[PDB]
Amino acid sequence: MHIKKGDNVKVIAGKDKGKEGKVIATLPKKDRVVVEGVNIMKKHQKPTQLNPEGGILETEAAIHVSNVQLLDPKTNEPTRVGYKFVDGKKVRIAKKSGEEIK
Amino acid sequence: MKAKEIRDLTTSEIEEQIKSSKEELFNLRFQLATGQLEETARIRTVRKTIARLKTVAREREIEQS
Amino acid sequence: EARDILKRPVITEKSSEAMAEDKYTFDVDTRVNKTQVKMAVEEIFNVKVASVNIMNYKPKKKRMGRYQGYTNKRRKAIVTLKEGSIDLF
Amino acid sequence: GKQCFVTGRKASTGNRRSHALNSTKRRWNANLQKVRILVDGKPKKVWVSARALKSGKVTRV
RNA sequence: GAGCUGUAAGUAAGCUUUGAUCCAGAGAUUUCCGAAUGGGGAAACCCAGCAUGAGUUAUGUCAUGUUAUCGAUAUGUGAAUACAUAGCAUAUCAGAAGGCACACCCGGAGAACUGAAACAUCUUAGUACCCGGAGGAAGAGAAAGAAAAUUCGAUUCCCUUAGUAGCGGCGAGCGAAACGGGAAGAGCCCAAACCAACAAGCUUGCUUGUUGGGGUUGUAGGACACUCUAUACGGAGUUACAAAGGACGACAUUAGACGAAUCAUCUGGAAAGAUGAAUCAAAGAAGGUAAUAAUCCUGUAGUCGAAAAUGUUGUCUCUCUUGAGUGGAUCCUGAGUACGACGGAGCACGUGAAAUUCCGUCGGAAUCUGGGAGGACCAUCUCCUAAGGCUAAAUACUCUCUAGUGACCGAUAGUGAACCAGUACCGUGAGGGAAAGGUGAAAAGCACCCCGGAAGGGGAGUGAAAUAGAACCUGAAACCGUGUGCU
RNA sequence: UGAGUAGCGAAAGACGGGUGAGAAUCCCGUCCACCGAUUGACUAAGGUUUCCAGAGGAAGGCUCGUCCGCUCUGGGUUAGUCGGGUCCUAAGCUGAGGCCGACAGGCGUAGGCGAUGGAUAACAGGUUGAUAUUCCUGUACCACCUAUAAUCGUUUUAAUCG
RNA sequence: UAGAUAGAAAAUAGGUGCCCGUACCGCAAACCGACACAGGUAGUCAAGAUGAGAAUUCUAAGGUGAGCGAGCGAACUCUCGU
Ligand SMILES: [Mg+2]
Ligand SMILES: [Mg+2]
Ligand SMILES: [Mg+2]
Ligand SMILES: [Mg+2]
Ligand SMILES: [Mg+2]
Ligand SMILES: [Mg+2]
Ligand SMILES: [Mg+2]
Ligand SMILES: [Mg+2]
Ligand SMILES: [Mg+2]
Ligand SMILES: [Mg+2]
Ligand SMILES: [Mg+2]
Ligand SMILES: [Mg+2]
Ligand SMILES: [Mg+2]
Ligand SMILES: [Mg+2]
Ligand SMILES: [Mg+2]
Ligand SMILES: [Mg+2]
Ligand SMILES: [Mg+2]
Ligand SMILES: [Mg+2]
Ligand SMILES: [Mg+2]
Ligand SMILES: [Mg+2]
Ligand SMILES: [Mg+2]
Ligand SMILES: [Mg+2]
Ligand SMILES: [Mg+2]
Ligand SMILES: [Mg+2]
Ligand SMILES: [Mg+2]
Ligand SMILES: [Mg+2]
Ligand SMILES: [Mg+2]
Ligand SMILES: [Mg+2]
Ligand SMILES: [Mg+2]
Ligand SMILES: [Mg+2]
Ligand SMILES: [Mg+2]
Ligand SMILES: [Mg+2]
Ligand SMILES: [Mg+2]
Ligand SMILES: [Mg+2]
Repeated sequence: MHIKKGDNVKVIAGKDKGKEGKVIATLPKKDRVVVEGVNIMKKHQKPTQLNPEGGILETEAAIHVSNVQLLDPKTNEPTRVGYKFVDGKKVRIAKKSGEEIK
Repeated sequence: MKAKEIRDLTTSEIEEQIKSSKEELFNLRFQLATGQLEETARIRTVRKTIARLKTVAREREIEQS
Repeated sequence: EARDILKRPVITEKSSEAMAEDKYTFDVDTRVNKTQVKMAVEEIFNVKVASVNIMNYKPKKKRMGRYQGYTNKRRKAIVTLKEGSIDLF
Repeated sequence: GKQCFVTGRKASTGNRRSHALNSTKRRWNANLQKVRILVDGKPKKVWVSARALKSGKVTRV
């Protein structure tokens, strides 16, 4: 996927449209990503499980990867990504500024 | 153990390594049966090591011909 | 090939009683004979084997959900030691 | 599996026909005869058709 | 190029930028049954011989290799029976076997219901079924052809001729071909005469046989004699025309890489919708994304890419190889053949006036001044040159793979099978043969409280919705209940 | 719909005490009754885990169910001598070559296979929840192997094998 | 017997001896009958009283009370007694 674990991304679709966060996990086989503070779900946790204390746990649920967009390193605007070859190595380039992302 | 180290080894050394790996695998299976094996991934690791040793030995006895 | 002849020890109430009598129970390769089992035991555990009894167990029907199948057939040997002992633990 | 050893002459199939042109299957068999000839330089009793035997073209020995 | 140890969640233990998983080429391993092949056997099992080896004091036990039958080629031995012929024994062989794509091809053998308003000739039909043999195609094929002019020039296939000419209890029905228009095209090798070498009979005459050369036909050709021409100059080639290779190059297939361009607000759980203003386009195919997206993702147009294997090709190499003319003295030019009679069959053609072609049985030619054909037959004329062989393409089909398409189906449809289906189930067996799809955008799959043994429920909570809570989208009708206005 | 209708598949139960949310139906006890050339004890086919222990009560069980040949979990079958194979053959099957036959294939010799028959060495006791002529105890027997051997033989043999 | 070969072994001691089956039902609720079905299923053992007996009736060894019951005690049907 064009998004990678550790990237700083902007949500462009969903309830959290406009939020920014860090990509903390990816699911390549589902085309999904997990972004901090985004898509919070309240799951009913049984205290009877291996964890003694239970209740309602709040955690990020995965979002479809086409709903997050990389932020331009210079302008901090959402941008699509291209690829260059520098000394035979692929480099991700922001299509708005042309700068290397990572 | 990987194929590069195995290829560094000599044929007699490969045979001895196969013997010791088989003994280790057997001991692991016995521990698993008696319920004393927590590190279950060791079984697969040793099995694949044995497979690699045999693969290299077969390569050598093929290139000899 | 001894380590292939012997597959695993059998740990059950009946097997523990046998162990009290100096009889050790193993699941063995379904193709081997009593003599091969004796030789494998003597090679692996450095004991002297007094005798070997052996028996076969049919595949047993087993169910999981809507899927019907069978367990593997088994060959089980009971090795009576003449000299020495085997520690399975 | 019966045929002339020399020529392969063998039976054929066709129809017996009545005066009302009813048809029934029949065979025409070769006129085979068991004769001793030279096969691979050795005598051997084989089936040979009368026509293959005609005019002494086959040596009986 | 950052995750991964399948469905398939879980837990556990682990792996991975020192490049996992994953994708493609190549290789290694690949138990047992099965043609199954050491022998046996109620498939997936049992029991051996031999050699070598492991182990034991030794036996018992084990490992590896090998041992079926038939065929062919060699070697040895060799009966009745002398000679040697059966036979027997050994060795070699990537020799055969068996399977299937319910297709297409060729061949052996070959129905019936049925139609004829009954039925026998006839039809169904040389169809179905069975059997054998293949091949990627097969079959056919370079005139003993078609014809009747200014003749054409192998075969196959399409159009047309034409439902014509004909066949037919002249009933039902069966039903051409040549010409003309097209696809595709390609031509060749033997037998014989004769020559040389070798071997047997030993006229040790020259007869026979083998090998090589020579030769291939209708405008008659060839041998034979003679005259030119060349020892690969040229020409040809593994698709026939003889048969194996090698080097280099190109292209293609089997993974991949890059790849333009959108923001805002409104509604809403969510925007791709609406509104406003922009942008790309050799890209407005398509799918996905929380509703309907050229510009969010995967892609598309376009361009690039291969360590390795495979395929098709080009050039070199390699291999093979003479090519024409004149003469008419002699010689050759496919025999139990052609053909005839009888009995069948096949020809659109049912025996007919029945040519043309095959089979069984019996009889049985001619030899270039020859022989066959032009639908009985004869004459004349005309066209051919049988009784030997080979041959690509145009044609048939689809188990399969790749990329696509549809005024084709949309869960009683479409495959029997959207789903763990040739399953469950039924049958001794051959064989017959189902039913069964949908939570939600996300599992966020209902913490906690309460009645209950549980099931089940009421709250609470998640969610836009639970009135989406597990065969969980919608939820008709039959049918079953509770309440009630009028009766 | 018929309809809460027909049926609930040969029979003798009663009570007490347990267990349980719940008991005519489960467990234990006493009494009673039934079969007893047998409803008892073995065992060949056939079935194929139904066997044992613990747990369960949706469905199956013609009622009920706390129970079960049901469901879950984990167990259980031990052989030189028992039966079969490493022995034999019968009917029958198969069948190298062979004979026959459009194909397919049929028949058949030698040879094989093939028990329902022939041959063939282990008995008593004890023991578990579940195996026992199989495990254990005691005491046997059969074949083979190795070492030592009273004794006999030592190349026409003469002991020995056959 | 044809053949074979220097060696043979009464005894003593020690050792070796594989594969398959083995559970459970088996006149049955586990087999054949679609059923926890009044049918069918080879062979073996089979005590006492009575008796000719493996008949008869009652018992033993051993097993069993049958997978709907409670009442009532009409017609009618069935099976039985007078
Ligand atoms: Mg046993
Ligand atoms: Mg075999
Ligand atoms: Mg008719
Ligand atoms: Mg009619
Ligand atoms: Mg052809
Ligand atoms: Mg008439
Ligand atoms: Mg002419
Ligand atoms: Mg060629
Ligand atoms: Mg891209
Ligand atoms: Mg794009
Ligand atoms: Mg928008
Ligand atoms: Mg005729
Ligand atoms: Mg004519
Ligand atoms: Mg003629
Ligand atoms: Mg004419
Ligand atoms: Mg062709
Ligand atoms: Mg529907
Ligand atoms: Mg369907
Ligand atoms: Mg269907
Ligand atoms: Mg619904
Ligand atoms: Mg009532
Ligand atoms: Mg009524
Ligand atoms: Mg009534
Ligand atoms: Mg009633
Ligand atoms: Mg009853
Ligand atoms: Mg039980
Ligand atoms: Mg009930
Ligand atoms: Mg044969
Ligand atoms: Mg018997
Ligand atoms: Mg028992
Ligand atoms: Mg038993
Ligand atoms: Mg038993
Ligand atoms: Mg009877
Ligand atoms: Mg009686």
